[PDB]
Formats: sequence, structure tokens, C-alpha cells
Amino acid sequence: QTQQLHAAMADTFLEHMCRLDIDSPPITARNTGIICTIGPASRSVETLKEMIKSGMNVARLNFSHGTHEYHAETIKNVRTATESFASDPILYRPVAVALDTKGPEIRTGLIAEVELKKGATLKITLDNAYMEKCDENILWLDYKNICKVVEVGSKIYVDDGLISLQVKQKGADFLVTEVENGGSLGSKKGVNLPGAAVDLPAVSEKDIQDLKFGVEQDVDMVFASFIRKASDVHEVRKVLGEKGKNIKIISKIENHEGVRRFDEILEASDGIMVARGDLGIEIPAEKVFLAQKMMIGRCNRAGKPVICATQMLESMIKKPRPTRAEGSDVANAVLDGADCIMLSGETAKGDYPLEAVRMQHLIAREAEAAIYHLQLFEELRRLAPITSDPTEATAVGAVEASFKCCSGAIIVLTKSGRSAHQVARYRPRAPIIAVTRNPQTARQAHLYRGIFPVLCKDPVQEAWAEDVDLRVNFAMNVGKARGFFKKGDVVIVLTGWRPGSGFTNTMRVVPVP
Amino acid sequence: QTQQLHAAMADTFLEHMCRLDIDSPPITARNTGIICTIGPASRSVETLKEMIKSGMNVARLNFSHGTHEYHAETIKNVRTATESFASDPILYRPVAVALDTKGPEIRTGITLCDENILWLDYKNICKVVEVGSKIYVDDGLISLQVKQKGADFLVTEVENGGGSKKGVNLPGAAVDLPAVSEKDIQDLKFGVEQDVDMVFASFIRKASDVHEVRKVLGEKGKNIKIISKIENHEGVRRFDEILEASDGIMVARGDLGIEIPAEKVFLAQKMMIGRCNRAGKPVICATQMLESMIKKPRPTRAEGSDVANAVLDGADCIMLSGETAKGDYPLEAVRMQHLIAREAEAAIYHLQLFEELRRLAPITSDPTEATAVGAVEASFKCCSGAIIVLTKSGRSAHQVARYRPRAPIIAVTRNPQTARQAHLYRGIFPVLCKDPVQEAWAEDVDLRVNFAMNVGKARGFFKKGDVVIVLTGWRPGSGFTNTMRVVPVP
Amino acid sequence: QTQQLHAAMADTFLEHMCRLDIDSPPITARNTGIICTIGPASRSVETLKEMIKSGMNVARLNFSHGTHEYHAETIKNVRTATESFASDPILYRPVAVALDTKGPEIRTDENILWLDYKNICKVVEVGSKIYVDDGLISLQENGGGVNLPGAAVDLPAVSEKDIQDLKFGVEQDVDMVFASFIRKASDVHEVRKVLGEKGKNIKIISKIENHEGVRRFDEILEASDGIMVARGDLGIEIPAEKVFLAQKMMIGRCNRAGKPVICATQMLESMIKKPRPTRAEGSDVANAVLDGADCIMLSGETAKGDYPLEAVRMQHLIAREAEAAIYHLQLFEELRRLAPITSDPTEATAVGAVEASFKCCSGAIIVLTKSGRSAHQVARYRPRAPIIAVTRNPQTARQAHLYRGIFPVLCKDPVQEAWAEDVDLRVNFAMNVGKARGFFKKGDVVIVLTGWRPGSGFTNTMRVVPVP
Amino acid sequence: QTQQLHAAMADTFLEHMCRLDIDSPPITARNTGIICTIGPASRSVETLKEMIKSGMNVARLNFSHGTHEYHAETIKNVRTATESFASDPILYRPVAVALDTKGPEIRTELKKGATLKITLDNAYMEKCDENILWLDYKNICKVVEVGSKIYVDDGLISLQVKQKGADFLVTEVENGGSLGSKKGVNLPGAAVDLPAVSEKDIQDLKFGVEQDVDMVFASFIRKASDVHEVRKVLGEKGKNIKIISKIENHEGVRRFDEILEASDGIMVARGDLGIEIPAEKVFLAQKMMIGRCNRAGKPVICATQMLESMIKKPRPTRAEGSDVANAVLDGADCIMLSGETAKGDYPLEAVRMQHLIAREAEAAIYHLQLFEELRRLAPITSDPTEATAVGAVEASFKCCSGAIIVLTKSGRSAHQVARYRPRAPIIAVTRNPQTARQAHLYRGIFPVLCKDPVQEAWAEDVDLRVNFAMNVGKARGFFKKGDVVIVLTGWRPGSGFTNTMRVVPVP
Ligand SMILES: O=P(O)(O)OC[C@H]1O[C@](O)(COP(=O)(O)O)[C@@H](O)[C@@H]1O
Ligand SMILES: O=P(O)(O)OC[C@H]1O[C@](O)(COP(=O)(O)O)[C@@H](O)[C@@H]1O
Ligand SMILES: O=P(O)(O)OC[C@H]1O[C@](O)(COP(=O)(O)O)[C@@H](O)[C@@H]1O
Repeated sequence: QTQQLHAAMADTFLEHMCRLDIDSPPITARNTGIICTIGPASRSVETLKEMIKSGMNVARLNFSHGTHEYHAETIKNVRTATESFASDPILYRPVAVALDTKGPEIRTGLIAEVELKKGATLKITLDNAYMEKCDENILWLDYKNICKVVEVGSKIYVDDGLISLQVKQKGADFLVTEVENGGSLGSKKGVNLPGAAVDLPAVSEKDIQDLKFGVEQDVDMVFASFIRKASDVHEVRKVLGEKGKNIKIISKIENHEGVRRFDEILEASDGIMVARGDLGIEIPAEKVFLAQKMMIGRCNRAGKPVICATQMLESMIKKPRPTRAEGSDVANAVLDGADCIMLSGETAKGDYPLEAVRMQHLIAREAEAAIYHLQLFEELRRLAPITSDPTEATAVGAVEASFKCCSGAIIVLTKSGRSAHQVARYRPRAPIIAVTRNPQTARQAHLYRGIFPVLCKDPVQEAWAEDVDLRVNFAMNVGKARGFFKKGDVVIVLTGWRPGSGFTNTMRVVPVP
Repeated sequence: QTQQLHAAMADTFLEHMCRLDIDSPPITARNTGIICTIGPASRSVETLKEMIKSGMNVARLNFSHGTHEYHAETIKNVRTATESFASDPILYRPVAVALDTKGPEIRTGITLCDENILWLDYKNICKVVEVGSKIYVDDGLISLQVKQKGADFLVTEVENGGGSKKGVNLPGAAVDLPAVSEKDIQDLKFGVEQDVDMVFASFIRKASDVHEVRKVLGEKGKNIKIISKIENHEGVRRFDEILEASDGIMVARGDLGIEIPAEKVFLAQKMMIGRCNRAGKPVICATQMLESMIKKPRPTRAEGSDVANAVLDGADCIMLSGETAKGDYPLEAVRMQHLIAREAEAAIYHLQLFEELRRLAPITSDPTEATAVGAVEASFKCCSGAIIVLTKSGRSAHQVARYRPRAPIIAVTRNPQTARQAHLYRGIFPVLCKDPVQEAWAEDVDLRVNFAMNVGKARGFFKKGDVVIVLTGWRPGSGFTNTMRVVPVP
Repeated sequence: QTQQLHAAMADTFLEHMCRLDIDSPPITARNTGIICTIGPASRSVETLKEMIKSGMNVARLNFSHGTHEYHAETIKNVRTATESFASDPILYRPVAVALDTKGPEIRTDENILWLDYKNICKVVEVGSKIYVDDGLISLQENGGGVNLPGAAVDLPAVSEKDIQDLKFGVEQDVDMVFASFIRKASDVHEVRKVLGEKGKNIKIISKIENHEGVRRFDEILEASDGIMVARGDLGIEIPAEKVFLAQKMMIGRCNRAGKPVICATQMLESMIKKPRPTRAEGSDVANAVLDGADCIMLSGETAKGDYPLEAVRMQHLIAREAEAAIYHLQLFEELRRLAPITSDPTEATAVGAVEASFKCCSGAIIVLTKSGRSAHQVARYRPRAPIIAVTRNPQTARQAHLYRGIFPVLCKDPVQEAWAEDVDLRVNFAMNVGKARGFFKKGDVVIVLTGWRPGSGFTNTMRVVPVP
Repeated sequence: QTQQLHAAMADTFLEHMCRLDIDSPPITARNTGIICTIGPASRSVETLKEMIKSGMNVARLNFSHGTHEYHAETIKNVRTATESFASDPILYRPVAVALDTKGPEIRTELKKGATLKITLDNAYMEKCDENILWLDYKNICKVVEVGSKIYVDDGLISLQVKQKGADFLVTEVENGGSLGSKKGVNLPGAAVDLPAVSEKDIQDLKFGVEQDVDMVFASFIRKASDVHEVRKVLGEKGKNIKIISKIENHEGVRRFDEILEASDGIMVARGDLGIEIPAEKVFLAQKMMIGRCNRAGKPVICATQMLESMIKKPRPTRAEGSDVANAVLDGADCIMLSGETAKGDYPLEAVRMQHLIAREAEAAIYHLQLFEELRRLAPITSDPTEATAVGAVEASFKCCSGAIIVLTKSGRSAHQVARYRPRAPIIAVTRNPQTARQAHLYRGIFPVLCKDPVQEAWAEDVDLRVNFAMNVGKARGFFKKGDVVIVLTGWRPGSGFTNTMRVVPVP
């Protein structure tokens, strides 16, 4: 009568649906990471403490706005609030810090507003004499290569898709367009080129400086904007360089080229953000659910983290409760298989930052139980390469074992995170407690569905066996304290055959002491 | 390269997901019916003509507010806009008319009105509640827990705080308010008088509530379909009996989400859709699907998600409420549901869906079901432009829709009501033949099949030379559908 | 409770196995064609009538031995016996005649041994193995007819004898040829060429008998009309423990292509001397039908055995029991997944008809057909229900026994003036056939497949009708 | 690619068939146990040594015939043959001894259509003529109704009951034949009330205990109570001797479930079953029984006429090679030889053949859907031993391990791995001689008997035995240094503490 275990037993997906039960309560542990954008609503130490207690695992800093000193104080506040729980490692929740880059943009110049008439002509010019003299006849852009990347018939969107232009003739340093969808044109408006291969650099002058700030500020991950190809990922990696080699690169897929070149992008990245906001400007909004499900599926298939983002609980900016469409959207992202779900304006500037978080947490947990693990696991098992790698064999064996005995947890010792990530890719129902002494591994582990990172602070015991056991019991204490299991329950424990990374090979079924 | 047919051939659901392709265009035909609430924004004859052109199939009138005269004029305006396309039967689109009842409510002015004492109109509340039981006021704004129950008094402690005549909900309680209120009685009579196609019955909690709506409609209303609106915990609990007694179901998410934790609504939705899909009865997903478009010309990303996932869940019909009744952009809201539903329909994993549906398809001796399922399999085999079905009552085409073909079901009928009510079923495009009955029956049959051919051609569903499936029967009258033919479009 | 219908509902194959029930009786109809080799035991007119009554659908004639006069009289007697039933076309059973060729061969003191294959040095290398006298002797091994395991033997597609034997077959109006020792597609094209234009409608069934035939199976299947799993010679060429792999591989690939596959040799071998078979033999027959063989075969069991008739009756009993035990639920799911979205109306009609038949558990699928093609298309999707194929073409009726499920029936009535009534006549003929044979009764639902006009290629109409 | 791993990857069963490849060679290990009936052709110590080297795992003694003295000597010879290899424990193969009971029987020119009286009057106990026939089953009338069939001399003659008395029955002959003396009588569809064990059986069973047999094949089991009675005869002294119930008639098939639950395993006794039931239905009974045994996780034996022609011929028929293959594909834990090894001209060849076929068929199993299904039809219990076992089998698939190595005192931990039907061989390491012999009943279990003394450091004692397993697999040719294998151990000594799985290289 709990955790949708009746529906879990259904031999078909239809009967699985039919069995979903509002009176079947979930478990305590919530497996989907919650990423919260920080802003004036949620930036104080006191409000960040409650953000943490409400379920925030990752603090997102949006670098489209705010100075470096502004962002350094946000990061300070986040760390002050996070370490205010440090005294008891058993309860301490790690919180990661994500730097989301502004990235390359196309801006128009100065106009004050002009009215564009649907069906009228408008000329785009790269001639800087019209740079501060834009009007309903002539509009200047700052993308000096635009003529090389568009064709007669190509569409140009101005001000987050509000205005739609179609190129009717191309010149030298100008294009002549017809206004499809008119409206009020303004100054300094964002511009998108649906379907174009935009040749703006992978990282802007500003991103370059912001990225190097992220290294100095010891950020855990970068959300890299407007990634269109693998070479763009490689430039971000290169800018972060040697000292930033362990910072995770999440590519943001925000346009048609990124969706189409997705495979090469995913290969080069540590993870992916389905940036639905900008993506639904670049592509028809009715197609966005296809790109989301395709991307979640392919990341799931590759074992790489995927984040569903933007407007998930949007009304909660003004109202203390979501719309039904919004709660549907969060549940369905989890059902699709997103590792993480994201809050933007709902936490940064909204009237109800805490309710928004607490709601993603309630929905995430309800949806995690509603997942059809029976076919999910079968398909991932079917789709799993037969290879000699002992660490993979061990990971899959532990997930199989966890389903067999419906265990309270899969406990994993990990230095880098990788052994825990390997378990997460098989989508166990039980929560993965990733015991680590590496504080960065513990913060970054939040990117993966099911992983519950715990930061062990005990000294290394001189007998290695004792030291392993010490960390395994730390994990049992965390599970007991957090209410994931109780003394007598069975849990699965993963360890390796010598110290250091890459030797995970040992799966035990143990009672909770 | 089209209609997500690469994704359709995937051996696993996971691969099916991976193959979903924004560069793969859908077909013209949209299978999921669109139900539009009519109100001040959409009531004019001119606007309704555009609602129809945009894709509205059913006009919902909400009898929570409005005079009978107001509603009578709305219905009249819907019929004028509809019949203004009647001159060409090939392009004529039927539009049904749905009456959505106010239903039983609890209202404020806890005795049986200030910070101290509050008065409620529901007199049997003390018998239905217990100590610890929760009471919500003004659409779940305020929350109350009873600390002591008395004769005509409840003593509560307020949980969440923050007016006159406000709505009360009593979560997890068996409310004994009558099936059909005093105002409901008058309104169902008006529904009969005005020839409504369907009643959407509010706050159905059990089978006997549907039987009461059925009894009130009685012999004069015996062809009006009853769609039970599930809006509270009891109606989720007692869903199986309610479904058995009903002609279809509305997932009334608005109120449902006041009654149960907002985070559980997707479970109740997916359960009711799956179970209606299993039973072959129409299911409507309702409420706040494109809510932001009341004030904005474009929806949030979570809103287009919700509409797509509703279609993927298996809903026969989707709904708009304030979005089309009173918002600033009603035609846009309609057009947006048409676009998404169409994308999502291509995205369904028909391969497993059809597999699982027929694995429940009973081995009855019934020839009509055997013919229906053969036709759907044949439609998958040749990827047909359409399944064309001659039906008097709709039943023959309902039986095809039950197996969820990819191809559109052109249901040809001479019955105007049959044509309007077919919209409740995923994939049915009802066309109303007006040609006289031919002397020879065989010629009469062929005349309506050719009518359907011309409709599909005129709507861009198929062109000369394509292959379609045609379902007919061996003799006149309902219940004899037994003949499936694979024919080319002339 | 009948026809293993409880087991048929199992959602898994393990549970399907667990529900198989010896108290669940099969239907009357037996879908798997039985092919009988004729010799001294089974060549008299008297014995042949009983072979037919017992369930013989095809008369195999082994041209490894016998003169043209000998074989001429066997065929004469098979036709005499077959046509002794023609008086009532409702109960008359067509019987096909298959010519099985001798094929190319390698033939032969302890000091020096001579063989007749001139290119043997080129085709073999030091380390290669040579078997003599049906694998009884081995050379590089085993002391105590030459086979070249795993070698590309360049003997001709057909010998000189094969050419006049096929010529004789054309003269004698045989329905099919079982071509021996097929190694490549070009061998099949040679048999096709020799048969020529006058023998254009004679079906070529390739006998797969060696490691090269197996490795090159796909080009061979494409070029043939069907396949024989010739387990005898194939078990000499390859290790006998590997023969079931080859059998199942070929049956699977044949079902995948929708072409007839025959399982042959030693199926009921002990019944040459004994009146009933061993448990291994009963198991072999049942499993060949479960594998998906269109036809099963008897050689010495019927050619020279003491119990020819008991060997036929026993195959009939087992095949009928095994047909019920097939896990149709997944078989049909897989066939329908493994078949393409074509624009071909007849294919959509065929598959919809089989779908319908499962849905109402119909007593038959009745199909009018001139060439047999419309019925072949239906049999490809492996329906539980028997396929009553009505044809006016006697060659079509006789060749239709190659396909699982097809009960071919030859309509003798003249063509009716109006086409509508002509079709109804043949549909009623099918109804009368089914009732007389006990396949179904009045009130039962059947599926009926017709076209929209006369001539082949226009099958487009499926109807679900009660038996009148 | 080897052991049909291309076919192993097929998304469908049809495609799996289509990929089966004769040029894909098996692994060296062979998982299906082989039971050989020992008789005049296989009794010698020297012949038995070669039987063992050919692949005999279990020596079956049929007590239908032969004295206690004769059978005692057969056992002695099997043990002398078996222990001749005991010098090297790495190459030593355990061999089990199974006692097959005679069971409850019914014993006595007939023209078809003629009348025949079946009388129970002992006056005619030696005057069995064509007119009147005597039987030794006094209750036969109790369980005979008008219309019942009666078979005589292993189904050679058939009769139907037309009139009924108490001492007699008026039959008419269906299938005529030559009626001999003291021939076997079967009653199809009858609820025969003969005891679970005859007087002779009770003696032979107690002799079984005296002789320390590993298992009993109990003839003619028709109901749960029959199995309990066999269990009561073996008593506390024979409490560890495994009871394999022989399913030989309609009643046992119909009541299979209650019989399965009480037994330690099942024999599909095809010979006698095909006299009781129409021969064409036996394959249904076999598949039903193997499936349900697979589902219950209890060993099932396929038996009788599998390589029958090899009694006289050095090579089998195509139908016989097919039959052995299909039994393995069905999921039979063990395959059996009777006359082929007991009395035939080619006993060693019959064993080597079943060995060659078994191995091929084992590669040709569709593990993908087999393990999927086993795992779906599989309870969620708090049992850590079951969860470790399933995790090891999944791990073995994921990395295509060369073996699953399991330490087991009682055999239970290895039985639990074997029930998930891994492709990889289960090398079960035990110090318990009876555990090692009885483990042969289970598909995939290769028992090895460790005879090192118990090390004072238990961690070392555990590792000693894992390394012993490594040495066996290298010597046997199951794998080699650098190959990855799965190792199953427990957290403390004694049964029921298996909980540790490790993926490791062969050293
Ligand atoms: O779906 P229903 O109500 O059973 O109607 C289907 C009927 O339509 C027909 O195709 C034509 O019937 P009519 O000519 O009376 O309209 C019948 O053969 C068939 O029984
Ligand atoms: O299987 P075939 O050779 O295509 O024949 C099927 C034909 O049989 C028919 O049902 C009847 O045709 P005929 O009248 O020419 O015999 C046709 O409609 C159809 O095309
Ligand atoms: O299969 P069983 O009978 O449970 O035996 C498994 C046992 O074997 C062991 O690995 C070793 O046990 P011993 O040292 O007592 O032989 C235990 O850890 C484990 O419980």
C-alpha cells in the first residue's frame, strides 16, 4: 500500500497507469536534484538556510546580471548558510554552486519604441551610423556576420520572439525583411536566428572573465550557454583549464543547431540542460516537449546527468500554489527521467521562493514512485554493453539486488563520484548514499538521480579495512537519522578491493545495525 | 521522416524517446478533441466562427454562473456559427454542446461571520467530519482542523490563514450533499429543452450519483451522454463504479487539486485516463492547461508540456476554461492546443500501446469488435490515410477509436447527434452526410464512402492513390458492421 | 479449455509452458503439411488411398534410385488413388507430387583409393577432413559416398542424370522439385533454367545438405520458393550435435521471409520396424512444428517401412497437438513487428484478417485465390485458425500444401454468369467443406477474404460472418 | 563470436532463432547433468572410469530388477571408479548414486472385438486363457467405471469395460494382440489406490539408506501423500536423501503441483507416461513439468529413449539429437540414459553424445527473455541470500563472466544461483561430500569437493577455497588468467550467511 508498489508490479504500462494510487504514500528520500536560482528573494543567509531545509541541493548564479562582487557575496551567503549545518556530519546536506553563463548574444541598437506593421518592410543594417538611430524602417544589429548565416526565407526573431521577420533579400552588410508578426519594437533587444548555424564564439569576452571568476570562487559546475557543437564545449573546458579541470560542464541546449548536434555535444559534456526558455523561442513551442524527451532519453542512455529547466512552477512567482499544468510538468519531467529539475524566477525574485522548492520536492517524490521501474530497468539492462569492466558488472548487480529485496538504500564508497554515478544510471528505486571524504564530489553528486551525497569527516584509520567499515557505518547512521531505513532493514553496500579510485568490485547485502 | 515514424519503429520505449525528432512533421489531422468554455470572450457569432476554424469541437457552458436566457443565447450563437458552414457538407465540422452543472456546494455566510464564529449552509457537516479532519475555505485558501465536534458546532484551530459566501471543501470526507442540487434540476431540464449533446456532472462521488443524474434526465434525455467530473477524494476512491455508470469522465483537476494534495493530481489523472482507455470510454483532461494565456498571447513551457503529456497519457479530449471563456487570447489558446495535440499524437508509442490494448481485447464472439480490430491492424500495416466508418449510433467508430489507430477515423453518419457526440472519442472526425437515402442500399453505402473520400481529400488527410480502410456492414441498421476493405482514394 | 487456450493467454513464455495441458484437446484441423516418400511399402493404389485418408498431402519421389518407368507408375498410382475421391468435391483432398533429385555426388584397396571428383586437390588443404561411406570413415581418423566437410565443392549444380530427371518431371507435371546439394544462389538458378519456361510454375525447394548451403543460406532462400532442412546428409557434413542449430536457424529465417520450410529425415525412424515411435521421435515432430515448420517429412518410414500408415497417422496426431501449443501471442507480435509498412492492399488485408481471427477465435479463415498467393500471405502471419483456400486451379491447390495452415480445396462448379454470385458459391463451398470436415459448425464465426473484381491481385475484402 | 552470443543479443525470439550459428562454438563447460543407468554394459570399474571421463554425473540403479547383492556390488564399483580420481582434488569429479524404485505394479492370442472377462478369483491365477484373464490388483473394480480403458503388456493390448461386478468385469477388446504371462497393466485416467511404496520398495529404500545413496527416484507418484510416505520410510536416518518423484500417469500430471511442493525434484518419466497418456501428448507433459519446476526452482530430469538407437548403433538419429537439444532448451536440469548405458553396445558414445549436444543447446538458450521472465516471476523477500544470488547472475551476464564461484556448506547458495539460469558455469566449492554429489541435480552447478583442513584464520580458509575454484576452472579449461569471474561468499561460517559478491580477475 506504499511507494506505488502495486503499480510497480503491473506487467504492462497501461495496467501500471491504472494502478497509480493517490492513497499510496511515497518513501522519505527524494532522488531528483533541486536547482535553485538565487536572487533578491533568496540571497540572505537566513533565507538560504530555509532554502536548504526546504530541499535546495544546487545554488544557481545567473551571470546574465550582477557584478562579480555581487556574485561573490551570494556565494559567501550560500556557504555561510550551508556550513551552519556542518557540526553534525550525519545531518549535514551538501549544497553545490552552479555558475550559469550569460554567453554570446545578438543585440539590436537604440531606437523609446517603434511600432512595426505586420507585412511592412524592415531593413537590418550592420552599418554603425544607424547604431543609435533604429526605427520602423531601419534596424541595426551587433552580429557582424549575420549575412553569412541567413538566407532569403530565413526567420529572425526580435525581443524574445515577440517580433518575427522573414529575410526577402540579402545584400553586403544588410538584409531586407518582411514583418510576419509586428508589435512594439524597443532598444537593445535580444535576437534569435531560428535554424541558423550562428558563428559567434563559444564564449564571450565576459564569459571568459566570469569563468575564471568561477575557478577563483571554487564553483562545482558551469552551465554553459548556447552550446551548438562539441567544439563549443571544448572551448569552455579549455577556458576553465588546468585549475578548473574538475569543474563539471553542463551544456545548455538553447536552439536548433544544439538539438541537431546533440550527440557530439553530449559526448563532450558532463551533462545537459534542457534550457526550455530560449529553446522555445528558437523552435515552435509545441515542439519543445519532443526535444525535452529526446534529450532526457539520450542522457539516460549515456549515463550523463540531465536538467529540465525554465517555467516549471512559473505562477508561483506571484501565487503560493502552482497551476495544475505546472505540477503536471514537474511530475512528467521526473517520469521522463530528468536527473534534476530547476527553479529560476520562482526562487530568484518570486514572492514564494520556499513554497516553490517545497513543491518540487513533494512532486518529485510522488513521481519517483510512479516510475515504471519494471520496464525501465529491463530496457537499461537490455541496452547495457556486455563488457569486461568489473566496476559496471558490480554496479548493475547491486541495482538488481536492490530490486530483489526492495532495499532501504544502496551505500557506495566513492572518491570521485564515479561508482555512485554508475549505480544511478540503472535507476534504482532505493536511494544511493554516496559516502565520500571529497567535499567537491559530495556537492557535484547532486547532479545524478538517486544520489544522496554524505561528507565523511572522520580521520583516515591506519587499517584500511577499519576505515572502510567506519564509512559504511557513517552511511547507516545517516540513513537511520534521515529516516531512509531502520535497524534490521536490508541495505546494499558497494566497496572496492584496494584504496584509490576505480577499484569498486564488492557488493554486500547487509542488515542495518 | 514524418509523423515520428522513425521513433514509432523503436523496439524499446527508451529508444522511442531518443528518436523523437523536432524536424519530423506531423500529419494534418488532429485526433484529440478540443473542448472550449464559452463566455464573454467567445460568445459572439463572429468569434465562434473563428473558434470553429481554429479547432473547437465542443462548446462547454458552465452553469455555475449565468441566466438560462444568457445560456440560451450562447447556444443559439454556437448554432449560428456552426451552421454558417453547413452549405458545404464536405467541409462542415459538427460542434457539440455540453452543459456543465454547478452541482452541490458548501458556502460560508462553525455554527449551523467573523474571526470568532463562522456559519455554513451544509447542515449535516458534523456527521460527516471527525476530530482532526481538515476543512478548507475559499478554494483551499484557508485550512482548518477540528479539535472538538458538537451538536451544531465545530471548534477548530486555523492552520493556514489569510470573505463572504466562500466555497468550503472537506478533504477525505464522504459528503452526503444530494447528487443533484435544486438549481441542478432546473438546469438539466433546460439542457433537455435546448437539445444539449452531453452533460458534464459536477462532484460525482459514487455510482448512485450518476444514476440520479440519469434518472433526472430520464426518458427525454436518455441520449444525452453523462460525463462524470471527478473532483474529490471519494470520486477517485469510487472511480470504478462511477466509470461503469457513466458515458465518460472528466479529470476535473481544478477542484481535484483543492481536495487532494496538489502533488498527487498527476497520479489521479494518469489512473483515470488509463482506466478509461482500458474501458473504451471517453476521458477529458481539464483545467489550467494553458492558464497563462488568459492574459498572454503565448503559454509557459510547463503548459505546452502539460497538454502534450495529457495526449501522451491517452486523453480523448483536452479542455480550455477561462482561457476561452474570458481571457484576452481565446482563439490563440485554441490554436495552441491544436498544434501541441498534433505533435503529441505523432509522439505516442503506438507499437506498445496497440500491443497492450489487444492483449486485453477479449475473445468475444462479437463480429463488430473483430472487424474493428482488424481494421486498426490493417491501418498500421499500410500506414493508411484514414479509417472510414459508416455508423448510425457512432458505436462502430467508437469500437475503432478504442484501439487507438494512428490514422484518422472518418465516421460517416446521417444522425446529427451521433456526429456531434463522436468528438468525445480520440481520432473520430465525424462527418454529417445530408444526401437522401438512395433507392438501392449498396449504392447508398457507396455514396457515403465516396462522401468520406471527398472529405479527406478536401481536408488534406489523403489524396488520390493513397490507401484507406473502409468499414461497412452486410445489411442496414445498427449492429451489423462486419466488412473491412482496403481501398485506394479515387 | 480446448486448443491450449489457457496457455495461449499467458503473458510470458515460461507461464505459457507451465499451462500446457494434456487434458486440453486440439481442434480437428491439422495445419502442418505431411510429406511422404513412396517406395515398395506405399506404392500400390490400395496403400496410397489409406496414405491419403491417414493425412498424406505430398508424395515425394526419391530419384536417387529407380527408373523413369518405375517412378512413372508411382505417380500414375498416386493419381489413381487421389482421384478415387473426386466424386464429392466437398471431401476431395488434393495431393501434390514432389520430385526429389539424386543430385551431384562424389563416389568410389587399403593401399590406394580412387575417387571421381577431379578438382579435389584445389578445393582441399592439408588439415582438411574427408568422410567416406556416409561419415562412417574419416580421413585428414575413423576406420572400418564421399563428403567434404566445410569445403567449397565445385561439382555442377545439376548432374547429367538430374537434367533428364527434371525433364521427366516437367513431362510428368510434378508440382515441386526438391533440389539436392544446393550450395549457392546460382545452383538454384541452374535448376530454374533447366526446368525452363514450360516448368516455370513448378516450385523449387532447395535441399540444404552441407556447410556451404548453410553459410550461404540467405542468397539460397531468396532464389528458391522453399527450403528443405535435409537433416540426413547435413548431419554427415557437420557435427550431428549442431544439426538443431541449423534447423531452427533455417525455420526462423524461412518464417521471417514467409517462404515454406520442410523438416526432414529420421523423424519417426524406429517406426520402419516398430508400430509406434520412441519418445525422442514424438518430441522431434512436436518441436519441428513448435519451431515453425510448414511441413514435416517421412522417408523410409513410408518408403520401405513395415508401418507406413501408422507413421503418417502419428505425425498427424502430434502436429495437431503441437500446433495448439505454439505461443501465438508472442509469435504474432514478433511477425507483425518484423514486417514492413508497404502500400500493398493485399498484405494489409491478410494481416487484418489474421488479427480478426485471433480476436474472435474464428473456426477458419476462408480465402478465394487463383494463384494461391492470397492464402500464402495469410499463412505467413501464422494464424491459429485453419486457412480454407478455395481455388479452381488444380496446381494451386496441390502446391498450397507447402504452407502451414492452408487446407486447399478445389471448386468444381462452373463460373457463374454474374461475378457476385460466383464468389458467394465458392464461399458457400468453403462453408460446406468446413462443416463436413468438422472444422466448425453453424453459428460459428469465420473470416472470409475476397477481392473487389476477378483476376489475381485484387484481394482487399475481409468479412466476419456466421457459418450458414 | 562464440557460444551463440550474436543470437544472445536478439531483441526477439524469432531473430534469436535466425541468428543460431553452427560456426559459433560452445564454451568448454556443460551445465546439464547427465544421469546414466548402470547395468551389464557399464558395471566394470574400468568402464565406469571412462563413463566418468565421458561426462557421467549420476549413476542410476534400476531396482525393477536385480538383488541387493548385485546392486551393492554395482555401487562399490561406481565408488572405486569415482575415488580413483580423488588423488588430485582439482581434477576429482563427484559422482552421485540414485536408487530408482520398482514401485507399485499391476500384473496378470487376443482377437480385436472379442470378449474378455477380467476376474480376481485366484482359482484362475494360473489358468490365464484367451477367454478369462486374472489380475493381482484386488481393488481394480473400486476404481473402474463402465467405459474405462485397460492396457496390458506396456500398452500393446487395449480393452474397454462394458459390464461391472466385484470379482469380475466384462470387457471387449479394442486393440488385439498376443497375451503373454505376467505382463504389465496400466489403467489410464484411473485414481489407482495401490500404496505409495510396495513391500519390496520399503526394503530397497532402507537398503538405499544403508548404502548411503544421494537420492531416490520414487516410481508412480500420484499425489502429495505418496511423497510423504516415501519420506517416512527413509526416516530420520535418510532425512537428507533427495526425493525425485517420477511422474508416470494421468493422476500425477493432474496433481503435479501438490506433488512438486512435497518433492525435492521431478522426473519426467516419459516411458511409462506414454503408455498411460496418448504418446502425442507427452511433449506437453514434459514442457509443462519443466516450466513449473523452473518456476519453483526445483531440479527436473528428462528421461527415457533420448539416444535409444545407440543401444545398437554407434551414432544417434536426427530426432534423438534434436530431442536432447530441446530438453535443454525447455530447461531440464538433467538428462538421462537408460538402456543406452545399462545394456547397450555403445554406452561411452551415448554419454559423450549427450555431453556434446547439451553444451550446444545451452549456448542456444534465449537467456535474455529467460532471465527477464524468471526475474519477473520472482518474489521480493527480505532474504539477503536470494538478493546476492540474483545480483551475481545479473553481474555474470553484464560482464560475460567465465564462472560464478560459490562457497556452500549445504548447496543452498548454489541452488539459488542456478535457479536464475545463468549462462556462466556455477563452480560450487564445498567440504561436504553429500552436498557435492547432490548438486549435480541443478543446471549449471559444477561441484568440487575441497579436502583441505579448516584454516584457523577463517578469512584465509575462505580464500583458500576460492583459489581452489580458480584452479579447477583453469585445469578444466573453463577460463584462464585475466578472465573475470563472479565470486560468492558469506560474512561468517555456517549456512545461510551468503551475502558477498565480488567481480575479480582469475589470478
Ligand atoms: O455503428 P452502428 O450504429 O452499429 O451502425 C453501423 C451500420 O451502418 C451500416 O454500415 C449502414 O447502415 P444504414 O444504411 O442503415 O445507415 C450498417 O451495415 C451497419 O450495421
Ligand atoms: O490469390 P490470387 O491469385 O491473387 O487470387 C485472388 C482473387 O480471387 C478473387 O477473390 C476472385 O477472383 P476470380 O473470380 O477471378 O477467381 C479476386 O477478387 C482476387 O483477386
Ligand atoms: O549454501 P550454504 O549452505 O548457506 O553455505 C554458505 C556458507 O558458506 C560460507 O561462505 C563458508 O562457510 P564455512 O566456512 O562454514 O564452510 C559461509 O560464509 C556461508 O554462510
